[PDB]
Amino acid sequence: SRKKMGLLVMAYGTPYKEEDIERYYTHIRRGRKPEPEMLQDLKDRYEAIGGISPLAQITEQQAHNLEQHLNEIQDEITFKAYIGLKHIEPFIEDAVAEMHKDGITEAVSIVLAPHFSTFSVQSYNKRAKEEAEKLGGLTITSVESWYDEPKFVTYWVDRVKETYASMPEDERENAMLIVSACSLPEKIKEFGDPYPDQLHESAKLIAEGAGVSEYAVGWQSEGNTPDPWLGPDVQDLTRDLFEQKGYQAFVYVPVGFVADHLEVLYDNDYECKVVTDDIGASYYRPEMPNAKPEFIDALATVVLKKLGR
Repeated sequence: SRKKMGLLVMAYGTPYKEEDIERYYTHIRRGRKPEPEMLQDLKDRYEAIGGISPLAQITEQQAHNLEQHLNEIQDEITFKAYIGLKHIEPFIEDAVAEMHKDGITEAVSIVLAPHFSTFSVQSYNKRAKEEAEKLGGLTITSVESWYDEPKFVTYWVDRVKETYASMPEDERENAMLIVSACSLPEKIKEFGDPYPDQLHESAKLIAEGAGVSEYAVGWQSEGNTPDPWLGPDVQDLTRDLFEQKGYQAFVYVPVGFVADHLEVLYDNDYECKVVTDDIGASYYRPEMPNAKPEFIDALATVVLKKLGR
């Protein structure tokens, strides 16, 4: 009695083992293979954050718990998850072709990044649909943004509340909340990309929910191209904020990310930590959503809402 639907879960992608780093970054660098020194630096970074293998496992866990959870909370549809990545197989095109081969005719997609952007989400979505259209007999409704889903906001609000609650009294009264997302070229402003505004909206929502009056918006993990990227970078923001008001503790909420990947374990837990340690403030960075039940339910709701259910 259930209708069969494909669940297309897309993400940036992560290497599966150390030997994948080269091709992973070459693909990210659009064909430019990292020099030996960079390659070694990269390996060291991954090793320092606890190894690579756990990383890719997270996306897989998220896709499968989501699939099982959606299949459990409603009884009209039976979902089958398919992972489509941007920088490593299984690629988006691959995930779609396989859905087509398994007989899927109807699908719903969602990108494992809460804020819409012309650079990523729109691109992932456009590519998934074009492949489908190329194969035929398969349609896809795509979620474009979900940073505003209440369950998702509540997840970060409560993690923030716990973090501040755990702080000493003097730290609780002199802390700064830095909410961030992956940086992108400023040029996206040319198309009226709402990415920046959406991140600011995420920050306002989480801070308001958590009762935090002092907070700021920053960006991190930008790439390296001649064209200016969205700023300020979380590193400069932290030091700048400290130099002007002397906060004793910084709370980092990389709302743009959904799992324990390199951008959070290193770019936050290491790079921002270097700065807070340097200035003498306390470093705090709440648990990322990953595959926790609360997160999965929020995503399930996002998908069901998209389908009018």
